[PDB]
Amino acid sequence: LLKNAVQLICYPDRIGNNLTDLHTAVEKHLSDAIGGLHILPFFPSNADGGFSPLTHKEVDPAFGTWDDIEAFTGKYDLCVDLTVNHISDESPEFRDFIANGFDSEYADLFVHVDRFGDISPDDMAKIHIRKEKEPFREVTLADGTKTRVWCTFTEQQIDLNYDGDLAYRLMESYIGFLTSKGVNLLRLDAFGYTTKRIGTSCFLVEPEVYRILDWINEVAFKHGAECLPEVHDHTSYQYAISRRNMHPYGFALPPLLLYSLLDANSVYLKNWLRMCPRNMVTVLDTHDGICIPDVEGVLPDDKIKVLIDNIDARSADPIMRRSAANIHSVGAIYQLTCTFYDALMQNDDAYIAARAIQFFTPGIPQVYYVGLLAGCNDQELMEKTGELRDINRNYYTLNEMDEAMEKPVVQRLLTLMKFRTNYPAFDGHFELNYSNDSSVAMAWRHGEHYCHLFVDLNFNTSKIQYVDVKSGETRDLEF
Amino acid sequence: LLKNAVQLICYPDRIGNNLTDLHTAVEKHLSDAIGGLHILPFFPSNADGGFSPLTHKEVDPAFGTWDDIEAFTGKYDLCVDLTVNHISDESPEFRDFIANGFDSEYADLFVHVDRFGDISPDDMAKIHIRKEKEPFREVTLADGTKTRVWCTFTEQQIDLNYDGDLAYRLMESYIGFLTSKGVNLLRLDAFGYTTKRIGTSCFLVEPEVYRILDWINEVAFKHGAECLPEVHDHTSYQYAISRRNMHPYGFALPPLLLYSLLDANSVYLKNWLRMCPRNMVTVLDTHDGICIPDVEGVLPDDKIKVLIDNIDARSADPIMRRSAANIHSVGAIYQLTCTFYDALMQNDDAYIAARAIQFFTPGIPQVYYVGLLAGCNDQELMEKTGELRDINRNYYTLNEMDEAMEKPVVQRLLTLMKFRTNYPAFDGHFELNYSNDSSVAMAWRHGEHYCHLFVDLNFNTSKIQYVDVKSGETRDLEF
Amino acid sequence: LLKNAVQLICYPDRIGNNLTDLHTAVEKHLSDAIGGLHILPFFPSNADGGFSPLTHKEVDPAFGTWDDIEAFTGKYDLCVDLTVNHISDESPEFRDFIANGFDSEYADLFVHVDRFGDISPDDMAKIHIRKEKEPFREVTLADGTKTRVWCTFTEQQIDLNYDGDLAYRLMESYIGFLTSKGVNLLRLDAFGYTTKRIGTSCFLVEPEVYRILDWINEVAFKHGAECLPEVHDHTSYQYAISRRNMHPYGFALPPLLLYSLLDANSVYLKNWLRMCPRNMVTVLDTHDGICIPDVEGVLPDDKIKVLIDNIDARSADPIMRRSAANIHSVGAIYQLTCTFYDALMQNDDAYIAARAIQFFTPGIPQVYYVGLLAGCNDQELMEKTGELRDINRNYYTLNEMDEAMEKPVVQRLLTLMKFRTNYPAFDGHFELNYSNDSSVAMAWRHGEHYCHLFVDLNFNTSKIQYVDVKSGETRDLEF
Ligand SMILES: OC[C@H]1O[C@H](O)[C@H](O)[C@@H](O)[C@@H]1O
Ligand SMILES: OC[C@H]1O[C@H](O)[C@H](O)[C@@H](O)[C@@H]1O
Ligand SMILES: OC[C@H]1O[C@H](O)[C@H](O)[C@@H](O)[C@@H]1O
Repeated sequence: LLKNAVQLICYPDRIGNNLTDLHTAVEKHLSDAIGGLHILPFFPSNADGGFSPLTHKEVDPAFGTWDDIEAFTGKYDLCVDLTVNHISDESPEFRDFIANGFDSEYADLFVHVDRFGDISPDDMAKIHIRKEKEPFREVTLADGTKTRVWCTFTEQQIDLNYDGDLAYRLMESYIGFLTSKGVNLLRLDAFGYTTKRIGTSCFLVEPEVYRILDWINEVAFKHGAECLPEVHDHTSYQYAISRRNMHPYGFALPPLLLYSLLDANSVYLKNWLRMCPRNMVTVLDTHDGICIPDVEGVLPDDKIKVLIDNIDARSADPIMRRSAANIHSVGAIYQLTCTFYDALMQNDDAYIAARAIQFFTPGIPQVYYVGLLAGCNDQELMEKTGELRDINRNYYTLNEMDEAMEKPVVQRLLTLMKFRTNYPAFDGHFELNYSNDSSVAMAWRHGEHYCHLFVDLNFNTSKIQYVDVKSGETRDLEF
Repeated sequence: LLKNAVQLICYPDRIGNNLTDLHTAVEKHLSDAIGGLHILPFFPSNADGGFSPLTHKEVDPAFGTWDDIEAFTGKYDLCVDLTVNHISDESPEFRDFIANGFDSEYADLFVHVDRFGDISPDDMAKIHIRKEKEPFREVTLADGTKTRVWCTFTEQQIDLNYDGDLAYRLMESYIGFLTSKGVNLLRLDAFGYTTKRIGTSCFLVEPEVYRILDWINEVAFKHGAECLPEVHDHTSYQYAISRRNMHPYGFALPPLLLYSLLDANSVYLKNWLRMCPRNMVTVLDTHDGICIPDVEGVLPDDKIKVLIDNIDARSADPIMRRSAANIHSVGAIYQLTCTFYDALMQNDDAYIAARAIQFFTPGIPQVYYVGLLAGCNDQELMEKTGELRDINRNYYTLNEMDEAMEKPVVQRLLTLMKFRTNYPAFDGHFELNYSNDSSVAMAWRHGEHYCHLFVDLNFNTSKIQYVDVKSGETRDLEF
Repeated sequence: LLKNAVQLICYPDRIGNNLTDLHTAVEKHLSDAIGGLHILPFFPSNADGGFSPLTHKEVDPAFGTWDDIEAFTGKYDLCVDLTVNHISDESPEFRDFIANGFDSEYADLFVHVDRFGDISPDDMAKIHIRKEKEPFREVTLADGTKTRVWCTFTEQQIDLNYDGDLAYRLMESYIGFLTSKGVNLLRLDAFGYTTKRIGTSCFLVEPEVYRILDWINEVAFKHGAECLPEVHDHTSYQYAISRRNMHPYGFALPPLLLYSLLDANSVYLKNWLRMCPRNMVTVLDTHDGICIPDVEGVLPDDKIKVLIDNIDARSADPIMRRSAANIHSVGAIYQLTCTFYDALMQNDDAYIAARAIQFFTPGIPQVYYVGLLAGCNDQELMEKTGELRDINRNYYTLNEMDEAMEKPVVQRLLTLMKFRTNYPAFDGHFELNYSNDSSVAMAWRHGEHYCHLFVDLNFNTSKIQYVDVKSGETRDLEF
């Protein structure tokens, strides 16, 4: 069972140089403000910012050791990535397949493209892939033979075969290892791609996807962990996840709030809050950029268009959906690339009000480390590395974090975070209040404990009242 | 706990002449096809087709007696209306208020408009009322005094005061009486208007509305009934109801299905099924006509406009929202007035596929008696009475129902109903299957029982495969 | 080679009672105004107004004999339908299949659906058929066996198998017989359906459709006939036909002209005229109603919507494309149902200007008999028969035709027809003239012969000047 407290999303090495510096900054600044951490992939990896792991059972020496990861458990919940879709081509299992071909004992762990026969143009066209190449990578075996394996992402990421047994055995092995290190929340990355079936989109193929998901959830349960399955697609999948006793993502909230604040409109936000899925992990910013498919239906299309044009006229290029020529179309944008503080135009009041609304939304709130420090678009890093998403992946030295922690806007955010992590009304029931169409009123009640948020979207004001239980007096949070 | 079986929606006197003839038709035709019945208001009433009851403790003698109603219980579940918002001005309670004024012991039962003081123009414009008159009725007391009471609907309907204690006692008295006659599901009419507060819309004012609803729900539970609170507004209210251990309505489905079949599009339909409110009572047609606010957000606005223009170009006038000049707007239409069979253009395959999708949707399916008999738009009835909704409130003699029962499409619908009412797979868990964007695939599993629906929206084909328990083998259902 | 003169489109029995009365009216009124005739199907038929022929080798006695048909040849070109897609289920060939099953010597003549195996939902959905049923009919053999044959249209129309040899042998027999009765122009009905291949749309499947089409063209030529292949789809198919020495239809013209006259716009008309296909047969009205797919690209979508809404707002219901819910969409309308005189609002000047533009368009112009007589929408017939297309299939007695011929608008149309049929400039080359955006100027030159049409679309004026070569002087045509 997880703590109902704010979580930090952070890299192993973007705050100081490593996991030790990370722990130093966390105890120095956040020890009363968070109850958990999502540490992004810290295993050996050769692509995609950690998500091409050679194994889930080892720490990259550049980051530290397993003792450095266990330095967090015992005081904080620990959320760690489980890359269910693929592993690195430098993993022992895949190098063995390169070395021994189909005589390898790990041969059935990978998807062999030629075992599907001819795939028709129609069936190629259905496949849900955001890259403009076929998801097939041709490799050279040790004996000079060439064979093709399924490859959704970059070529160093070779997809796992959930028609075989080896994939499930591999994942069960990772989970047992991760939970024995104190991981109690498993983020299931890109789970929607685990179902390959020609004739389908090969993405979230149901009911097959929920059987994979129930199996992982059951394995996690017997090992003391819960699951955070990650999908960027229609909101409905978030309810499917929730209804199967797993934690979905509140991916709808960031673009919904951005629109709500920017246009002084509370209509869609309140409708979403009244129906939002149970047991969410909520985010405003992530390590990825603001995802558009997650808010379809939650926000009318014309209002998503407003948000898209508003952001893209002011920040870096979005990430496009595949073969989508219409840059003003909802259906064409996958993610806007913009820090959340810059999406709100560095407006301190708007940003704190966004965080308050996040924190009064049902579910466990995650704060991304860049948003924690009110970071701006990192143009210089993006130009240094060539990775668009680095515009939202700032590095900070420990001194730079000390300095950022002194900003008025960050001190207001710390006060909120402490309140959300500690005040007991959040452990009770959510109760939305009536407001006009340009403001939001949100409350939590648990016995005598009670707190109330009012946000005016016109003027970006945030007011929290709460009951100090020893007396009956209502107090103001001062944030 | 209700039977997980098909229910019939019917008037007390539109199948034959009374409740005795209703029971005759039900035992002759439907005793293997339904497990429950929603008999529309049959009390003494002076407005709006039963929904202005003088009391809930009497049967209008024109319909029969309480024994005619208890003849249905014991074999059938019984869903009955509770008009929580208002009672008749000819009720014993309101006639005492006319006779004795504010010395009446029932003074707190009604809302006294002048006790609000002056209502600003702004605050009048907020009020959620679909009629273009102020919701205030001036009545003359016996002593010649004039005083005004709140009046949402027709003038013979006087709203109840949930700021007083009398309103809760009145409802609790009705519930006790209704449950002692075998009512085990209470449809809570127009409950959203029970919260009056100036400065608000006076409709679904939260959290007050859910306190009213939790209270009635508990009274019903300890008297052996569950609740079906009815709201025609945004889908989110259906989920709010659902998480409070009450049955919401599937009002989203009818216009969603109509669009899905007419435009051969399953995208929005499948997204809705994946996220559906829990424990809902599903409908296609009702006694009121296809309501549009209920599918907002569920379907994009341009597709709702498509549905609106398609039906309005060939059917009777819609019911508008209050001061809405744009007849081509979602925001301007309240209900389409059209029988469901005419909405699907009297296409037997399409109508049967729609019913099959309804029956495989999670929740209790209700079949409206006009839709049961595949009835068409009743132009003559609407012309005789002047009531638009009578275009969907056909009368049948007992002879005419016998005749309609023999239609091939009605016999096909009977087979569906028998299957949905009896086959045990629906008592297990729902399982959506992958399909393309012009067809739907839906399944139910409960142990060894299993049934699978495939509907192709292009050609309106319906196919159900299921496991024959007697043999074990998979069979095709002949409907 | 055909005469470059006006042709009449007519039924066998809609002018008087039969083919004898047809010849009477033609020799009485039209002997200097037309040089050819398209007589719509006059064979034994049991569906679709003649288009389900039991055989092409005999005349239905209700219409007359072959001598009544040969009474027209020798003075007029003779255009007759060849229903290449299907023959009647009461044909000797299909009745032999019912009696003898797959032992029938004609078994290979029809398409047997079960020889395709399972057809996926995707491959069913690709199929181009304008009806909301699967195009499969289950028939009972004489021995009680049930088997299914392909069926695009009504069930009495059984499609022919162009994967077999019998279909070509049958068609070659039909062409040989028709040409021996004097048919020198063969209308090839619905040829686009002759290619059935699962995985494709089963409509205009290239390159095979042109191979079927080259073959018919070659058989027709060696029997003394040319071909008029009939397809309603994108105009590009009209050019594909034209490049294969066949006559395409000018289906683009009717909706293009209507828009041009109704909105006083010549832009799209002139662009089409400058690039229009080469050997076409031009029409304004046909026996079917104004077909929309033929004008896509030729007219912008927004201007097609204008035409659709303008006509549908004041005449009978359109014929829809399959499962198309948006009644204001181009993609949803197949044909408007309105006589061409009513589509122009019975405006005599506008109508005569339309015919002059038709006649000055390159190609052989056909005049439909209802348009000949300036006929209005025949609602009484449509209500009597229940067929929508009958609003455009008026019956006239010989006397009613005598009266219609005396109407001033028809007398002007006669002068045009005589002029277009006889003046030699039409045997030369077309030359478009510069005009503003609300008028059209068209000329024909052949040596010393020259004629020029000016139409003002604002005021519906039409002027023709022509050279009397015997005298040299320019004269005005008084029509
Ligand atoms: O390749 C896997 C992808 O999905 C993961 O869940 C991460 O969120 C993303 O950063 C990564 O690119
Ligand atoms: O006036 C009350 C209204 O709400 C009721 O619940 C019924 O659905 C409707 O027929 C009635 O008119
Ligand atoms: O079924 C054949 C169809 O195409 C034919 O060519 C005719 O033009 C049309 O009237 C008929 O309905």
